[PDB]
Formats: sequence, structure tokens, C-alpha cells
Amino acid sequence: KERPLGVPGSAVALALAGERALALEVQALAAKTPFPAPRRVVQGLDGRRVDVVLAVLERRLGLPLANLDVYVNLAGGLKVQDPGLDLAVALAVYSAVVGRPLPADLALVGEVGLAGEVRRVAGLERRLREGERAGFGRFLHPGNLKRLQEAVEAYLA
Amino acid sequence: GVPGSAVALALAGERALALEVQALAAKTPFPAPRRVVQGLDGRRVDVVLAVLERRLGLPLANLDVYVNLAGGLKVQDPGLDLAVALAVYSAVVGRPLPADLALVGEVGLAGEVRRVAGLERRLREGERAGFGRFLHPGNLKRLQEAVEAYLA
Amino acid sequence: KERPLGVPGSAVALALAGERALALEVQALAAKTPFPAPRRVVQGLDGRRVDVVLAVLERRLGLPLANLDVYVNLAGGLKVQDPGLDLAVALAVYSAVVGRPLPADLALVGEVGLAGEVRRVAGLERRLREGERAGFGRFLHPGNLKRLQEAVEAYLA
Amino acid sequence: GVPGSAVALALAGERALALEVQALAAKTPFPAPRRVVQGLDGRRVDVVLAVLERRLGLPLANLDVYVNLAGGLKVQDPGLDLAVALAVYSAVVGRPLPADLALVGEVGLAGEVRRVAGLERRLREGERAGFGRFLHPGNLKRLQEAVEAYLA
Amino acid sequence: KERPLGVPGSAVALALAGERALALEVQALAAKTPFPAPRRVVQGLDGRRVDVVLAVLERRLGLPLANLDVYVNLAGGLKVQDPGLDLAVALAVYSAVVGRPLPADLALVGEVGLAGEVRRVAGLERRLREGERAGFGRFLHPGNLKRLQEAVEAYLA
Amino acid sequence: GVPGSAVALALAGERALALEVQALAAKTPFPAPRRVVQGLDGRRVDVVLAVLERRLGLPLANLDVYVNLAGGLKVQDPGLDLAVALAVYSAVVGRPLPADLALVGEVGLAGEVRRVAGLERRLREGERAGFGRFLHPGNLKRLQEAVEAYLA
Repeated sequence: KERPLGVPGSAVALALAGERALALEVQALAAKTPFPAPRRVVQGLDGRRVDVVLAVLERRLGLPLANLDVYVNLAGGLKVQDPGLDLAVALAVYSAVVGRPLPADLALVGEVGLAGEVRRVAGLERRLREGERAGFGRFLHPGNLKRLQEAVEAYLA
Repeated sequence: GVPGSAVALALAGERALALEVQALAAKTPFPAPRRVVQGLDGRRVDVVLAVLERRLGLPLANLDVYVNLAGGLKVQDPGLDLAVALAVYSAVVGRPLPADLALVGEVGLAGEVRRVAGLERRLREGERAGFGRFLHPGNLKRLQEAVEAYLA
Repeated sequence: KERPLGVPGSAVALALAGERALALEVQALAAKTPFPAPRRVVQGLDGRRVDVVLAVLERRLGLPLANLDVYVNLAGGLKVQDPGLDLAVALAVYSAVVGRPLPADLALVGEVGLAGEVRRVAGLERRLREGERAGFGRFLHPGNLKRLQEAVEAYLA
Repeated sequence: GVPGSAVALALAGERALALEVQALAAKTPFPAPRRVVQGLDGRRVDVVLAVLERRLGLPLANLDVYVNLAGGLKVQDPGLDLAVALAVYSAVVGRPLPADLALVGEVGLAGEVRRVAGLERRLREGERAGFGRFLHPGNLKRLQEAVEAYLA
Repeated sequence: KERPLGVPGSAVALALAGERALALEVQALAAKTPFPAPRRVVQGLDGRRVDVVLAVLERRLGLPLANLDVYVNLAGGLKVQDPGLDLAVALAVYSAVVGRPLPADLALVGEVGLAGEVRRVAGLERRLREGERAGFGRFLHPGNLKRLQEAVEAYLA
Repeated sequence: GVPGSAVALALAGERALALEVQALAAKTPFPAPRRVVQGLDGRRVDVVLAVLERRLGLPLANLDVYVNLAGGLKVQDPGLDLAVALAVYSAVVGRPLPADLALVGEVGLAGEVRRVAGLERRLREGERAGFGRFLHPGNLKRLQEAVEAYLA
């Protein structure tokens, strides 16, 4: 998987798809909307989980989403439910909105709570091993990250 | 202790678990406000919110409201109503619940708290998980009492 | 099941849930709506059956529903399809709108037709026995009630 | 004999039954009026209403319309179209149908009445149930004839 | 099946329902709409396939559909997915809009593409035999028809 | 060679086929324009259109858009994205693609073209079906290149 370099709105998640650890690319695109209510298109992910993430970004991090068309896409055609994808969704969207990309060597694991906190998920060890195997060198996960704001200060400030 | 978070002693399938119910409320930019529900039955959350607005006088009509069951699971369990009601109230009013409190109960349209399956298993799991204080249909009859006792 | 005393909008139905006779509490709440179209939330019941009942109340009994938010709820988490629940739905809602409760010793059985009539249902005997067993002393059912208007004159005038 | 009620000789699964189709119509408070259907296929009711408005000139565009299959069953049976059409017409125009009349037929977009499965079983069940007069694809070709013969 | 004579909006399709060749009547009714957006009711057919056909009629053949209520109905209660029904849907609707009927001896087979072309379908031979058996004498199908416009010039000009 | 038509080398289930993807675009009469999709996943078409508008500057916001998978099949296959993107572009801009060209590729939100399952089977089927020229993830990286090479 050889992907777009330095385009904002891209974030790698160390996911569990079914029973298998996979590193996947979460993509997001944000744009000033013409319509009265902003478009919210989600493909390959749980739209509801995404809404929660979008709400946290807007309310807890002050991202100006309410007039922004937001598209979120899991590259590669899979459909994945994993709560561990939240972090990557949160950061892809943030990256897409402020227009600066994430490092290419970073992989992301975590549940996102309505308070903006990052929460433990199943299979952290497997997820991390697979990220190592796939060649990543920096990791944000619930072991080393507690609040979403910290990850933003660290990579998207 | 950020406001808008409440611990329910749930039955998920056959299994008793302490789960975190979360809510966020803020002024809506829109004609009709957003209701988003994750991990919980949307119609039950809808009933609870109507009780909160109409029986308790919580001004939800111009608020965006988001309710989230933390942990990944999707649980339909009437027993979660109490946590949902309290999480929302807390969130709206900016005052948090104690960290050592766990909640169980169905919530009716009159604002009353109703018996649910598996009370003893729920309570045991709360004890085991380290909670010190409990609100359940055995010691609570109405939402109002819970709000008075904890949300000042 | 020890329930709210003298709150309007509460009505006991002698239902068939699957194959079993159960006495259940139908609850309704009515409120002056802020929105242009009034909310209609139904939980644990057939929304369509409810609509028919709401239409009969408005058109045949003159209940001023069109600007009223109406919530109807089957207490106890079950989801029940029984047509025999119509009567209780009709009376809960009526009670909730006019703001006077039903007697606590009354149990209700019947289908509601679009003309406002009350119609026979399956398992009347079982339903009634269970109501007796559960301690009720007064019964409206298709054996003793033909029109919805009669039940209203009798308990909610 | 209140208007807006018609008896269909239906096939529900394999079984012939005489069922009551009911309709209610009244002036709508709204920009677009309510269509509520219970116990019947909503798209078939939709087609029938379009025939009633466009072929027969019934002024349904500003009417609330409710159609109800009495008895609890959900039946999809093209054979019910005739009763539905007549129940609605009756309701709109405030004139009832005789009590001894039973109806069978599919209704096309031209307003015609079309053959259906199981005519003889349907008719036998009508006889047995005590009905005296019948409208079916064997003796009726168009909705208009039915309306002229019974809804004056 | 003895059907309405010379009413516009009627078109016979030689369909495959499941595995069986059947001649079926596609009916359409078009009317000047009161609402802002025009009604689109489809019964017994694939609504999406119909939309494509309606789009072709409007965009490629200049039918003034945008303010027209359109109802399309497969007579006889079946629900059929066959792409071979497109032609008949296209011509029923056209017939209903311009208010002139199709000949009663004509049967129709074909897929309709977004360019207005008519495309091959499965089971042409079976379809045609059944049309012959049912007593039709003229046939439009992909063997003898390439563009939708040709069929219109031939029967609905 | 009418504009708005593109040939994809698809995997439908296990099977490689050359299929025609079609699009039509025209000025919308409405506040918000129509999106109709047939035979393809609507969310994937939605993503592709957003890439076309936001990355490539195609003015889709006031256009009605219809996308059709010719042939009857319903195929979900990320490999179809390229044909969909090109069919739409072509349609909007009134310039057609050569008749001998076949296309394969997933399209990301950055406008890039991504690897898909079964490339060799897809290409073999294209050869066999008589196509002379191919665009696939082995020789194309971005949508822009495809647009420059063929849609002038």
C-alpha cells in the first residue's frame, strides 16, 4: 500500500478487522459547504461512531465543523467496525480541516469518548506488532495517550 | 470528574458489566437540534429526554444532545435508562456525578424508576468493580430524588 | 410492578406477548410542540397501529392532537404487536392530553377501528384471567365495550 | 353503516377471508397531507389513490387519508385493491356501502378491474360468511361502474 | 389477461420473472404536480432502474418530466427485477406523458442505457416465443432496435 | 463515442468482466441536485464525486448527476472507481473516451489511484475482450494523469 504523500486528511489506524490486525488508511476531506446543512458522507466506517468523533472535535476541540462538508473514507474497500479506529478518524478529520498532514511514520490506536478522552481497546499488542511489522516507528495508543488534545498539540498544532 | 458521564450496571446479553454512559449538550446552531445516539437504543434515549424536558423542566428543546455508550458494545437494556437520564442532566447543567456512584433503572414516562431483570447480579458486579454508592429501583422511586441527591 | 399513582397518561392493557397473557402499562405524554410538525415518538409498540389510534382520537373524538408532541411508551422493555393493545394506547393518550388519570383498578382490551369502534381480539379469556390474577377489578374489553367514545364518557369525561 | 368501510374477499396466505378495509379522510392542516396505511401494502394503496384522484376526479390532494385493514393481519393481495378504492371513495364522499356487499379485484392505473388468483374460493367464503351481493372481476370491468352502482 | 384498450401509459414487456418468460403489462400515469418536487411512485418494479429510465426520457428525449407526477405500475402483483423491462417502462411513461397509446399487438424487450441506447438481455429467444404464444405480432427488442428514439418515432411521434 | 461512458475491468464475485460505466450530467432545476446511482455502491460514487469536485475542480454542485452500471449486475468493487470518475468527468465536460480503453482502480480521497485485487485477471479479460489500451494502478498514480491523457 503506497499512498499519497503529505496530503492532509490521511491517518493510519492499527485496526482489528474481524480477528485480524491490519494497518489501514483513514482519509478525510473537509470543505466549505454551499448547502444550509453540511454534507456528512462516511464510507467503510460506522457513521455513528464518526458523528461522535465529529461532535468531540467541534465541541471539545473547537474545530469549526458546522459549516464544513466532511467526507470520511476507509481506503481499500473494507468495512470495519473497530472502536480502535476512532483516533485515526479524529486525526484525519482534524488534519483535513486545518490543512496540515500527519507524519508518514505514525500509526494510531484508540477509542474516543465524548469528553475527548482516549480509551483502551481490544488487542493492543497484536495491533502494535502489526504496525511494527508494517514499518511504522511512532505510535499513539491508549498506553501512551490519554486525551485527544495531547495528540493534536503533538502533531497538528 | 467532567460532567456528562454516568456509570450504569448493565446486563449485556447474559453478562453484568459496569459501563460508562456519556452525554454532551450544547446550544444548537439549527432550527431543530441534533440528537445523536451511539451504542444505545435511540427510542429509549428519546423517551428519557422527553421525561427530562417535560417532567423535570430541563431546557433541551434548543440544545444539541449526544449520548454515547463508551466501550464499543451496543446494549439494549432498560436498566441503562437511569444512567442515560443522569448523564444528560449532568451534561446540561455542568455539574458532575461522584466517581464512586453506579446506577440501575428503567425510566418511565412519569419520571419514575422501574424494576429491571438481574438486580442482584448488577449490584454484585458494581461491588466487585469497586463502586461505593448505588442508585437502583430498590432505593430510588423517581428521577427527581436522584437529581436532588447528586445534581444539587 | 408498582407504578406511578394518579399520573395521567397511564393505562393497563391485558396483552398477548407471543403466546403469553400479560398485564402491561401503556404510557403516553402529550405536550404543546415548538416545531412546525409535532413529534411522534413510539417505543415498544407498532407506530403504525398508534398512528391509526391517534387519527381516530383526533378525527372521531375531536382530540386537538395536531399541535401536540405525543410520546407513547410500553413500560418494561418488551416490544409487543398485539392489536389488543389499541384500547389502552387510545386511553393513555386521551388521559395524557386532557390531563386526568384512569382508575388504578381498570384493565383494558381491544382493537380500535378507524370508525372509533372497538373490535374482538384473540385470547380474551386468557387475557381476562390474567387481569383477575394480577388484581384488577374493572375491565373494558370487546365483550362489554363497542365504541371508544363510551369508554371516554365512562372514565375521562 | 358509517362511510369509509368496505369488505374484501381476501387471500391471506393460502386462506380465504372476508376482511374489513377502512378509510378516513379529512381536510389537511398541512402543505402536503398525511398518508397512513396499516395492514396493507403502502405502494398499492398509493397507486389506488392516484387512480382515484386522476381517473375518477376525487379531490384527494388536500385531504388527509388513512387506510386501515381491520383485524390485525398484514395482507398483500392485489385482490384487496377494490375494497381499498371503494372504502376511500366512500369515506371522502360521506356515503356508505351496503352492509351485504363484498368486493374482489386488482385495480390498474387505467382504473380497470383485473383478474386475481382464487376467485371461486373468495366467492364461496363470501357466501358462507353471509354476504348477499358481490363485485368481482367476473362482473365488473372498471372502478367507475362500482362507484355508479353504489356510491350514487 | 384482458386489459384496458387504447388508454395511454400501457406497454407490454416480455419479461423473465425468476426463470420464466411472461408477457406483462407495465402501466404509467403522468400528471401536472401541485407540490414543489414531483411525486415518483413505483410499484412492482426496481425504482432505481425506473429513475434511470426517467432521466433518459427527460435528458435525452426532452420529455418535460420535472414538474410531472409519475406513477409506474407492473399490473398483476408480481415484483420483477428484469433489466429487459426497461423498454416497456420507457415507452409506457412516454405514452402516458404525450397522451397517445401504443398498439395492442406490440411487445417490448430491452435494457435502456444512460445514452438512450437499447441493450441486449438474457433469454431473448424464450421471451419472444412466449410473446408469440401469447398472440403478439409486432416486437421491439435489441435484435431490431438500437436507440430508444427510434421506437418513439415509430410508435409515439 | 458519446461522452459519459467508461469501461471498467471489474471483479463481480470471483469473475472478471469488462463492464460499461455510464454517467449523465445536466444543470439542476433544484436547490440541491439529484444524485442517482444504479448497479453500484452509492457511497463509493459519492466519495468519487467529492474527489472530482474538490480535488479536480469539476463544478458538480449545481449539476444533476446519474451514474449507471450497464448490464444488470450490482457490483461493489473498489476497482470500478476509476471508470466511475472518468465517466462522470467525460459526461460533465462533453468529451468522450476512446473506444479501445479499459480502466481499473480504486480512487482515494486525495485523488490517487490505489491497488486492487486481481489485477492480472482483470487485464487478461480486457485483452481477451479486445481492448487495446489500459489504465490501472500499475501505470497510473493519480486521477489528474488520466484526465490529462484522455480528457484533454
